[PDB]
Amino acid sequence: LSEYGTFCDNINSILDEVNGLLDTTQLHVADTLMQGVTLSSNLNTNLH
Amino acid sequence: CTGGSEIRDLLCVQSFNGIKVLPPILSESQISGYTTAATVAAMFPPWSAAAGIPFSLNVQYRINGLGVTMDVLNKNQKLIATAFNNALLSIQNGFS
Amino acid sequence: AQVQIDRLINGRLTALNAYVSQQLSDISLVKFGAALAMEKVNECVKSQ
Amino acid sequence: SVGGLYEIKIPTNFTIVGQEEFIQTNSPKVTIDCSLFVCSNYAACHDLLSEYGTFCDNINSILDEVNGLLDTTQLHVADTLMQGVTLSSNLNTNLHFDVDNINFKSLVGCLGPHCGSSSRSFFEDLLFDKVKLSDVGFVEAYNNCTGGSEIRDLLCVQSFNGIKVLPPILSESQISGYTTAATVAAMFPPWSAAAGIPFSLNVQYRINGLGVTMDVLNKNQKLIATAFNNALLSIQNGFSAPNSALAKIQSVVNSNAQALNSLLQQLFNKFGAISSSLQEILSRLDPPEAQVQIDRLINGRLTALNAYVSQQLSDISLVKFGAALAMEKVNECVKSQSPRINFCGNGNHILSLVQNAPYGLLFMHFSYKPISFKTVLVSPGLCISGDVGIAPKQGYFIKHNDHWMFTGSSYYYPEPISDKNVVFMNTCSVNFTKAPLVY
Amino acid sequence: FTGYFPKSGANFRDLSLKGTTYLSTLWYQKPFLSDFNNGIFSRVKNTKLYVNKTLYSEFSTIVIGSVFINNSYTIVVQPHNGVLEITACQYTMCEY
Amino acid sequence: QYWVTPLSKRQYLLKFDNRGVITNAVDCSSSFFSEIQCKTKSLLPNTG
Amino acid sequence: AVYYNSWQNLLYDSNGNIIGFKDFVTNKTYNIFPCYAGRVSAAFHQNASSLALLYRNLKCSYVLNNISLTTQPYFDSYLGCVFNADNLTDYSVSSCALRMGSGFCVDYNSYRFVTFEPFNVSFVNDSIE
Ligand SMILES: CC(=O)N[C@H]1[C@H]([C@H](O)[C@H](O)COC(C)=O)O[C@@](O[C@H](CO)[C@@H](O)[C@@H]2O[C@@](O)(C(=O)O)C[C@H](O)[C@H]2NC(C)=O)(C(=O)O)C[C@@H]1O
Ligand SMILES: *[C@@H]1O[C@H](CO)[C@@H](O[C@@H]2O[C@H](CO)[C@@H](O)[C@H](O)[C@H]2NC(C)=O)[C@H](O)[C@H]1NC(C)=O
Ligand SMILES: *[C@@H]1O[C@H](CO)[C@@H](O[C@@H]2O[C@H](CO)[C@@H](O)[C@H](O)[C@H]2NC(C)=O)[C@H](O)[C@H]1NC(C)=O
Ligand SMILES: *[C@@H]1O[C@H](CO)[C@@H](O[C@@H]2O[C@H](CO)[C@@H](O)[C@H](O)[C@H]2NC(C)=O)[C@H](O)[C@H]1NC(C)=O
Ligand SMILES: *[C@@H]1O[C@H](CO)[C@@H](O)[C@H](O)[C@H]1NC(C)=O
Ligand SMILES: *[C@@H]1O[C@H](CO)[C@@H](O)[C@H](O)[C@H]1NC(C)=O
Ligand SMILES: *[C@@H]1O[C@H](CO)[C@@H](O)[C@H](O)[C@H]1NC(C)=O
Repeated sequence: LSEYGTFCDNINSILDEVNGLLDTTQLHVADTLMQGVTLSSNLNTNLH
Repeated sequence: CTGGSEIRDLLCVQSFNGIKVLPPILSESQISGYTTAATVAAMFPPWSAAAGIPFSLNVQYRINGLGVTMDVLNKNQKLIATAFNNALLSIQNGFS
Repeated sequence: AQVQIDRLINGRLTALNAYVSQQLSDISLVKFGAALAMEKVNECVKSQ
Repeated sequence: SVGGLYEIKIPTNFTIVGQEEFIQTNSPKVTIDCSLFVCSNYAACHDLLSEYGTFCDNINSILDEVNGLLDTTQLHVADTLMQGVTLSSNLNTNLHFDVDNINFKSLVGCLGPHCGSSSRSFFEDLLFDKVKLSDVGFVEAYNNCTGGSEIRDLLCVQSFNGIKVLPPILSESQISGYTTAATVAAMFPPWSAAAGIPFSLNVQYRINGLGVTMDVLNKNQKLIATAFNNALLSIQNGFSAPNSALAKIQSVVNSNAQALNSLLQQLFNKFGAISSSLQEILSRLDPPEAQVQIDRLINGRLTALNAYVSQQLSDISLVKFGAALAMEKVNECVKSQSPRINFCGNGNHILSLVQNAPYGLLFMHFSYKPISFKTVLVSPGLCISGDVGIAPKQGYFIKHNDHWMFTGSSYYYPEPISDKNVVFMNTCSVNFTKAPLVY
Repeated sequence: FTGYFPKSGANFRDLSLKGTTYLSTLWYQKPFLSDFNNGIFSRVKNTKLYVNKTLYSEFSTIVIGSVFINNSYTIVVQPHNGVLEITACQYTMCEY
Repeated sequence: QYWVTPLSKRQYLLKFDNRGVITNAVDCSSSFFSEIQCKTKSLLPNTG
Repeated sequence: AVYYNSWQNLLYDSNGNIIGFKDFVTNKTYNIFPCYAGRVSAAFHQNASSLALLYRNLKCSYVLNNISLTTQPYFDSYLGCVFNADNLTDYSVSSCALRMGSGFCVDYNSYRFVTFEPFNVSFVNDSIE
């Protein structure tokens, strides 16, 4: 397999780029959800 | 995967063969916190996700924009709120 | 044994190439879907 | 709510902030000579490769369809930039720098074909000189392969192995000319890309649409124009430091260079053969076994090309999505202001401008940014006279000088309640504050 | 590149032994008499001495072999003030 | 001083300068950091 | 070159290819460059009896002195040497079936090397101020 060349390096690189795209996408979704959100410090889960 | 359980999880067999699923950079708990923040941003001041007005008024103005008079709409506010929370309960019970 | 192992290496490397190609296509579909979800958040949840 | 009033932080002062956004609309047009890549000059390899049938014809066909699709995409982006643009023939950028105290000199290159390739703006020049491998960069790099230079450029090694990047059908100078025409089409009559009105008035109407009274806008026109040109300068100076858009453009170039380098490196893989060199195999083995070794190299190199073609098809689909989004942003943020909240960048979007960028377009989103805030008690509605309900338009009802008045939601400026800033209702809703003495 | 290289992080052993008159029999046993295996890498200090201000180069001589008997070749690398004399001969190696 | 260490068939990342002198080297299987250096073919790998 | 020691006579790249050598007999050093390889971009029109050839990123002197001598007329364009096409970059066309790249087109009536301008500004003579 080492004599085959850079086949495994290419497979790892494509999967790493794909996973980097998913991570960047998840950050963009989270940024979109949190964009412009302003909350009061007086908010409580138990009473409101 | 390192436990002594007789039931061999197929995910453990895949991981020992180099196939593994890594967790996302943001946990689903963090995304749930973000959706919770985006949801409460519509019900309380300053209504940062509801056009800067109370949620019931946003519902009333949105229904009025479809061609519904403000008279029946603000006289039936409790019927509209009950219809709205019944629709939400119908969505929740639809997962069963 | 090298001949037998080379046949297995070719089969397993072809398997990884096929899986990687499928994964690239699927992540493109997920990116399109995530852009749609962000657009729906912006144009249906934060505003109408 | 105390009584019928809530506490809200309403802005008392504001500024204009500029935000960049690079959207990739193009990709380097990579062309592979499958015959020259797989077999170089060696007749013994070409004879074997011919037995695989139409493999290289299929690779060439898929890359040609992908490159034709990139060309079609670039034509559609240019058509979108030039759609509806009408300019005065008396217009001359060498004298018409700025209008209404807003300086567009850095966003405008020379207008008309008599200036040649000089239609690139100062802003676009500053963006293009930071990227070496543009369309002109690739043309210059490939021009230097036969210039007798002792330097072994990796692009020259790739081209001699059949991997070369062709220039796009429209030069980046033409696209900069189109972005320049689209930019000047918003500052001068007939304002064909600014809703047919002066640019300062369009900015003022856009800021007023966010809930800001016209009085503060038309008395602070100089402050708004200076804030706008300072936002423009902040965008320009942002490229001299680590920037997300400049890094995104360089990532496009680096991803292409990495893919081309990986494809070239596949020529040095042995694929289980005695050597990765066809010359070494042919200088060591007789035809019956040389054929066995060359077949392994052909199989490995054809597998590598198939994997590269599949990856290129996926990447070009992502570029099509990016170009469709860029055309939509040109149409709905530059030529007009569509009623979509976070489509044209984050925050209170006022207006957007476009500039050419290597393999894409740079969008410049100008937003209304509050500087200072005031906590005030507001009422979302009032019950007046004969129980008639009134709701504020893009604002709130407040108590100022112990009287009910209206203020915009994006700027604190109390003004008297009138039909101009009110939605009337024949019956007031419950919980609307009772104000029987109003109007 | 793949070649005959030292293991990074392993320990060098200073096998140089300096004496004046007496020689210890323990100096000619393990661990000083070491196994060659694939090979060895040596870092040797050039002990630069001075006689009437004139510089002289001195360092330990290394022998490589098997049984060290005159029916087998022994490699010897010995320095002579700037001349590295290398021989491989069927030497009658001494006990000490 | 005569320091000795055993030799073995090992893969090394050898760095040559502009005058052909080996200035630095990495034993690829010696440690995890050496494995990263050999994988990236760089003395100082990028942060990641 | 000065990097060859007494025991060295061959220069190699990172990929194991020979790229230079010091001759054993004359001690003279040479750099090895691969012989030029490339493609010809040929523009063809169904109504024409010939081809307009573009030797991409090559000068006409290099094509004539190191690839092949031809009887066809030629000139050095921005994209490389162009054969059998009249240099008319001042002229422009809104439609182009033979797109060479970088805003250049090949137009047939003989072939003409002409700029490609698919989009133009609708101009008006109205006042600017
Ligand atoms: C491997 C080792 O242990 N090597 C050391 C060596 C031995 O331990 C010592 O030889 C033991 O004996 C054995 C081998 O059986 O000791 C050395 O140091 C000596 C003192 O230990 C040194 O000062 C000598 O002291 C004298 O009293 C004497 O004869 O030993 C007088 C002599 O004139 C003088 N030599 C001079 C001036 O160099 C040495 O050299 O020999 C330094 C070496 O690094
Ligand atoms: C109103 O019109 C005047 C021209 O009559 C404009 O004043 C010019 O503004 C430009 C741009 O800042 C300056 O370069 C000129 O020097 C000004 N000329 C004069 C005579 O003052 C003014 O900008 C216009 N104001 C608005 C908001 O439209
Ligand atoms: C080529 O270079 C070699 C090495 O520098 C030269 O060989 C040396 O020549 C001198 C003078 O004849 C001898 O004293 C040395 O012993 C030679 N060998 C070495 C390794 O230094 C050689 O003369 C040069 N020229 C030719 C024509 O071979
Ligand atoms: C190909 O033809 C073009 C036509 O424009 C030549 O461009 C010349 O450019 C200079 C500088 O702008 C002008 O002064 C000339 O008037 C242009 N020439 C003509 C004929 O008008 C270009 O030089 C030609 N190139 C070759 C190698 O023939
Ligand atoms: C608004 O902010 C700017 C910058 O701090 C300042 O120059 C200006 O005077 C402020 N205006 C008001 C009304 O506070
Ligand atoms: C091309 O070569 C010339 C002369 O060596 C050099 O000045 C120029 O910068 C080079 N350009 C590129 C892109 O290699
Ligand atoms: C090409 O030939 C056809 C058929 O004679 C004709 O319709 C067409 O106009 C010609 N076009 C050119 C550019 O010669």
